[PDB]
Amino acid sequence: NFNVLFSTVFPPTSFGPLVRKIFVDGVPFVVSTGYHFRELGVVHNQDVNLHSSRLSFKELLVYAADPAMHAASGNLLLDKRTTCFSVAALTNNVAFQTVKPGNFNKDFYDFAVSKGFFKEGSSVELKHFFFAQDGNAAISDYDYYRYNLPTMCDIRQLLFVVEVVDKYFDCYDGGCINANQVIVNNLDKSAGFPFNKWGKARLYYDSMSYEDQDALFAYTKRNVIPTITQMNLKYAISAKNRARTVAGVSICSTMTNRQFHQKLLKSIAATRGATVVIGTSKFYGGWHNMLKTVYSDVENPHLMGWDYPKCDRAMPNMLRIMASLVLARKHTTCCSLSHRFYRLANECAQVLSEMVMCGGSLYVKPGGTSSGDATTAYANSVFNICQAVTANVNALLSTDGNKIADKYVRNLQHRLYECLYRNRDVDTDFVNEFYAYLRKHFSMMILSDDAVVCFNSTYASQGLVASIKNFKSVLYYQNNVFMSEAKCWTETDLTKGPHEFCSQHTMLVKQGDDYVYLPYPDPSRILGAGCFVDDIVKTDGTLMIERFVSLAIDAYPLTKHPNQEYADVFHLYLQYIRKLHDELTGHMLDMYSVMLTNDNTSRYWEPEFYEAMYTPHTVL
Amino acid sequence: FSSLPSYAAFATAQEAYEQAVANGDSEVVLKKLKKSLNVAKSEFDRDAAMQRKLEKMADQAMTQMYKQARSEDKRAKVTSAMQTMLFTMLRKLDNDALNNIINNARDGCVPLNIIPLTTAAKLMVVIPDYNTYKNTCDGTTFTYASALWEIQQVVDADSKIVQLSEISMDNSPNLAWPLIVTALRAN
Amino acid sequence: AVGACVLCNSQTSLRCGACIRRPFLCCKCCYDHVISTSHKLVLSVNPYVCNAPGCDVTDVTQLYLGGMSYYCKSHKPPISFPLCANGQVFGLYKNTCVGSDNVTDFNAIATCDWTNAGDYILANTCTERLKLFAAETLKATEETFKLSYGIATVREVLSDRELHLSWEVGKPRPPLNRNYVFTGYRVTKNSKVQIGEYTFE
Amino acid sequence: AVGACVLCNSQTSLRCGACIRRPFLCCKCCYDHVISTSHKLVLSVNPYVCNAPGCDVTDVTQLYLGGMSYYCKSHKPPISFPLCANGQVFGLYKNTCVGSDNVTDFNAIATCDWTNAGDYILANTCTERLKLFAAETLKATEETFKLSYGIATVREVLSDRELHLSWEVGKPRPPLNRNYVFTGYRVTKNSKVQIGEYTFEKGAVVYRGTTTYKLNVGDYFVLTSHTVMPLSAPTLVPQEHYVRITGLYPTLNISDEFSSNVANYQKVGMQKYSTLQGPPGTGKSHFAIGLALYYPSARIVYTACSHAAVDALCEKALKYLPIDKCSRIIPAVECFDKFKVNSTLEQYVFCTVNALPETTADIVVFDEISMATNYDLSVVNARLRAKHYVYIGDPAQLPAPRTLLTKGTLEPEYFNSVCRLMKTIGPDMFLGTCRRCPAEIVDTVSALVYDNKLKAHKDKSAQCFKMFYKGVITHDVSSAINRPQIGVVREFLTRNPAWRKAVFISPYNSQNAVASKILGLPTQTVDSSQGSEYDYVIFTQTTETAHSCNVNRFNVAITRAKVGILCIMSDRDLYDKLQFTSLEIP
RNA sequence: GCGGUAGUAGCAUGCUAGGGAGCAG
RNA sequence: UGACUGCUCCCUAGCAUGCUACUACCG
Ligand SMILES: [Zn+2]
Ligand SMILES: [Zn+2]
Ligand SMILES: [Zn+2]
Ligand SMILES: [Zn+2]
Ligand SMILES: [Zn+2]
Ligand SMILES: [Zn+2]
Ligand SMILES: [Zn+2]
Repeated sequence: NFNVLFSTVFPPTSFGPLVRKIFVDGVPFVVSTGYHFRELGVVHNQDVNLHSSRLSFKELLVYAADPAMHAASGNLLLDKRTTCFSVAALTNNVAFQTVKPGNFNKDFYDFAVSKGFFKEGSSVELKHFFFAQDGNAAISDYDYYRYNLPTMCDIRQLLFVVEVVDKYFDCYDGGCINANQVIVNNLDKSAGFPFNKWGKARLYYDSMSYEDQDALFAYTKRNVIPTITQMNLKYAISAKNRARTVAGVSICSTMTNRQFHQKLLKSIAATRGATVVIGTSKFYGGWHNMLKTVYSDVENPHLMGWDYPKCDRAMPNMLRIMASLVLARKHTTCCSLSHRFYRLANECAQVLSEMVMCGGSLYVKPGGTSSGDATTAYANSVFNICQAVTANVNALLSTDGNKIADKYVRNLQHRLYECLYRNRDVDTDFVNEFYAYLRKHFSMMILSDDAVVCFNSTYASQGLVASIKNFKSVLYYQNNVFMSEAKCWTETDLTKGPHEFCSQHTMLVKQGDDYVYLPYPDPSRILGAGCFVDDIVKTDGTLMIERFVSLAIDAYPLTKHPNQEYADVFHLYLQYIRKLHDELTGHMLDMYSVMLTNDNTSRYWEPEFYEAMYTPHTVL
Repeated sequence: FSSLPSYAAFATAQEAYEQAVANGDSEVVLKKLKKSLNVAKSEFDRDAAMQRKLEKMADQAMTQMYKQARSEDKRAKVTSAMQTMLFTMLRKLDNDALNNIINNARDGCVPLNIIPLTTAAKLMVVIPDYNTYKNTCDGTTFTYASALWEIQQVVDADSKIVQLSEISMDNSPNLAWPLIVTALRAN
Repeated sequence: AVGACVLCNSQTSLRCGACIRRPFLCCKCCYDHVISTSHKLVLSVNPYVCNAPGCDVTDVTQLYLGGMSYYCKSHKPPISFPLCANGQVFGLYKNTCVGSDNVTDFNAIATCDWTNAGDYILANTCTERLKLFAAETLKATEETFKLSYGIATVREVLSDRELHLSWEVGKPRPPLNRNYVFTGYRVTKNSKVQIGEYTFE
Repeated sequence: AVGACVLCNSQTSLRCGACIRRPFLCCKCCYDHVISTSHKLVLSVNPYVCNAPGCDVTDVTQLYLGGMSYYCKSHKPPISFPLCANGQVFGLYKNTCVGSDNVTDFNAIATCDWTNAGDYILANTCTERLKLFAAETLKATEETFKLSYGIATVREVLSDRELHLSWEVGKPRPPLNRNYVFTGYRVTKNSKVQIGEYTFEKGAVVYRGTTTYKLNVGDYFVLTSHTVMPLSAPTLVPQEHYVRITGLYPTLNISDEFSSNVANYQKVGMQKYSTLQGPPGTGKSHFAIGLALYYPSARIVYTACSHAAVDALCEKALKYLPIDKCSRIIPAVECFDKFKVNSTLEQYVFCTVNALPETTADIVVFDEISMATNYDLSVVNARLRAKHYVYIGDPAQLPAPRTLLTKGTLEPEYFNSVCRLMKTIGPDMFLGTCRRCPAEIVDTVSALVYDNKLKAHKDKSAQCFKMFYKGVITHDVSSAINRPQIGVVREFLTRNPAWRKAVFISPYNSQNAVASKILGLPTQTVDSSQGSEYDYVIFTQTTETAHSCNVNRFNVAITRAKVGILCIMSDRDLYDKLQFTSLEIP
């Protein structure tokens, strides 16, 4: 906290990797043997050898991921398009990347029009398209890191909020695992910066044996390895016309972050009935179970949801450090005290402030999160819980204590002030008491910066529980953003669920004998997915009929909506599926002579196959 | 599947038993036929099953070892490629200015952000518009980072040569404006 | 992919693996192409070959169509039906095929080295499209037997119209007049560079 | 892990584990080699050893395959499968083998521990890849033998031409002269530091090296054993006499360096190789120099076998050929750096086979064939792939330092493949012109091996002397001494005034060191001392045993001196063959 | 007379592996 | 040029378990 304030005086060219000259068989290299953080000060590597013989495979991998050689063997660059610090240009040309439009499925559009759709004055219309971008879009989108400013925190209050958050994250287990227990899916994805010139992640997960991976992972508990992050543009459907960009982290960072965090990440995504709902599905009655869990037994229930403007471009560094420290608290037996600090330093040097490669040039990332590391959603959930806790603390500590009728709450406020500003060490009994109070009067359900809260209403009116205004104030003074209350909702009737959670609305329908909650999407999104595609994937439905089956699975609960076009969407999808099947069979029987059969294929255009996906009895 | 060790015995016993049956002998020879053929087929059963299990096991082993060999070959070639890339990028370090600024350090360590700033030979500037251009690289030589640079070439967003005589205020709206200026360190 | 075999009037996706122009032959037509001569390899939308890693079978007469793939004889998962069976080869248009009465058109003129007079004799005893196949195969054989001789080059130069010339490794030299234009290319280090048009007599 | 087997050239994945060089063996070849020989270890992509925990068996005929690992009789699962069966080991490409019948000779090559003459007989009597494998394993065993020696513990130095140096405990004194190079590396605190390329004189330690270092503490003198790389090219390429002179350009004029050099070119321009069959000082030097300017537009390579024999390699090249046309290749030991190092484009490169800048040519010259093995021929054929080349050297010279053989001497037919290639079918070239030499060597080596194709060019005044003295031999250490040399040098310089400035051939280098300590004569090496001979030399007794005197060590020693060649009859020499003047000692 | 065992065929259930596709943060 | 997670549908291959069936051996 003090280093953050003091680092704003010193010049910005004295931060980052520290390099020196080493000799390998009489030839000189330039490698990084330390780091200078704005928050953590000066860090020196522990195992550095100047004179050495011919190097091995993992040394080649480490030296090929360091930005030192790439920056030192490049040209100077002065870029006036952005205000962020610039390092070097790797080539003699600047690359401009564009985004192409979508492909039009005319047959589906004609079929939909021939059934009374897209008429004037209708309540269902297309507002999801593929937007195109011009040459200078990647740099324009990268220039949004100017909203990240150095922020000092109230340390005596953060040191209590972190205890409450750790109480929230208490029902799991974690630790370190060996290289043979790591689970990777889709090994056919990109590998990072230097490495995408020779293969995908399969090449590097096959060429490296198990003890090589173990030695590489054990190397990062005594040294710091800075890497390079590549920025890519997305090609997907959306409702707004701004460019979207994701970050591609290097393989040397992901390979070790998996071994560090995967056990805890898998343990979190396997628990039901907790605050974090990552891993729970919405089919087979999952949505109803989540909604019933979040309602708990609150006394005067209302519902509330909020929004984070520029969530990843504006999150201060201190909260990211806090999230990493909270996640790394499960290593009390497998790791020492220096190993944990060096792991934290490696994480900070790789995914918090490092060189990014936009276009064909190297830039310096000021701060924030790089969406695309191995621990994105869980860290976002920790950050969301931290913000909710500090909002509750600020709401309770800023109330006239002479007007609180209940004496228990008055004593709680007195003890809260004493534990914040008059106590130096942790007091577990009051932490447990405050955690119980929060869980009784303020219930949460969190999924990576999306949240729904069921709170006591009279307590919030009297000021003993956080409100929207408290969230606005906390965001203003701790996140450097303004949160307009036009993107937040409030629901005073519990028979209708949250107004929006994970882009889905909620309706209470009668199925069987009882009443359950079902989610339904926006009809415009489903129709836009039907009509606008990437080529070959559609514009010929017979080649892929399984797209429309999934799209009709997503659009089933629209048949219980009081509005009439909403069910017509599902019926139109069923008729299109039947038409595509008939087209395929006849269109194949005609020129060729192969005769097709309709055995157990009619199930796809009858509603009973889709009705079974929302009825509790987990058949897969 | 036809020349198994027990096949000869099984077939010979079957042929002899069926010849005895075709001889129309008493029921005792028929009972002996049935017992002998039953035990013969029973003993042929495992000899026909175990061999088929073993062949599939051997085939799986062969496939796994082949894929291991392919993985090793790929590892060797990627190692060669990485070594070549490193030794190729080594040859542009300008080993006199770099040595001159390394020796001035009190322990050999220097920040990475000041190596291109003090040892690079070429500079690239990207200019949004003309107002920014006339404040940064006006003329033929300009000063930046406490050094003197002289212009060598100017191209546009389409990578076509542009002469400085036509970068003016009147002619500004006729150029693909993300201009890139290349200069060399003077003296 | 989908071309046309016309003597049997059969759209096809098959083609002979080892032949002149990758010619197109229907199921029965590829069959009597592969039994009247020796052409034991075919090409379809995908090539027929065992798909287990490390396996190698050029022949098609013993491959099987397995689990959305092809497997073989020496390395045999035989839960399938054979590819080559019942007077036909497996592919599309396996039902709408006719066959050929004159079995040895390809077996006669596509099986010799395309230099005897019999080639042209049969080409004139053909139809319009059959003789089109003939003419295209004559152009193909012209080029494919022209690409079997040397490349002239001047390494030290002399006065124009009187130079020195070394040629190639072991290959023979074609006829001598200006029939063959010596219009090659120049190499600086990896690329091709403006040379012009020449002729050596 | 995948390649061709040394006999069938078929694809395999099996490596024999009981052969020091780990050759690639075919599956049928693997079975034949493992059955008829106690070579019971086979390596694959994974080793063929029992993986049962706590177990240790390294056979191949004993293991059973089960599950995914390999198991033995004591741990075979119910689902087991023997690896060694059907006379064919289990490995990749098992169905695409052909086998071979040349397994007995391959077994003999593998099993031969290199003891007797038959070792080299069968080394030179086999097919090509077996020749390559035999040469590789011969150099491997000799380098292992010489690395099985101690480290020279040194902590101080007296002065120049003096040294105190100690070997290890249980290790004997290594061989003496530069034939076994002494190149060591000391340590200061953390790594190794340079010492110098040296050689020792006696046991007083004079320095016959070419540098002087601040030698004292922590010094480690060692005969550096080097890892041997595998061969690529065969020992020789079969020649075919051309009709076109491709690339070769006989100039309009005649660069008349030598007269018969025109015929030289005439028959070396068509066949894929040749050889300069040169008696000492008989055009063995500058015929290539004449070829340099008669064929000036031809890429010409020059090489030898040792860094010592570069005299004629380097002198006349700069002396008469143009300055720029020459080029120098030297690792950086101490040798002639007269031409330009670090230059890839040139037409006349002069070096040794130690290290060259990888390129191909069309003309090469290669010196010192007598002490050249098939390994050196293969490496020069691999590094340089030319159109024609000449191997300078003569069978009437010394063998390579093949200290491995002790029973039978290695004769001309056993030098290398080429050295008998020109012995059976005849030499590519045969000269008969001695540049500067009386007819003593003419008579001697023409009656012995030259077959009298060269005759008297300079007159025979019979000033050379050979006496009736015999001598007495005594062994002490791996070098011996001679009392009828300690007394005999004086007894032979008693009154004859002509051989006081003669050169001392050294069958025993320690004896030459003692002679230098007592009376004083220059030390003259035997093997690597051709062309360094002066005008006047003494052939001394120095030995009677089978160390040096059967035929081919004195064929060049008789040519060291020109007029006054004192070659006394020492032992069972060629006494009753010629006429020689004699003076009887008092 | 009943049970056990050994192969063979059809059917059902849950995992692992491979491929194609959909949604969400 | 194509990031990190979560859930779901379809197709094929293998393994394990269970149900039924057909022969044969044994008591
Ligand atoms: Zn740990
Ligand atoms: Zn054909
Ligand atoms: Zn046909
Ligand atoms: Zn196969
Ligand atoms: Zn062996
Ligand atoms: Zn073999
Ligand atoms: Zn064992």
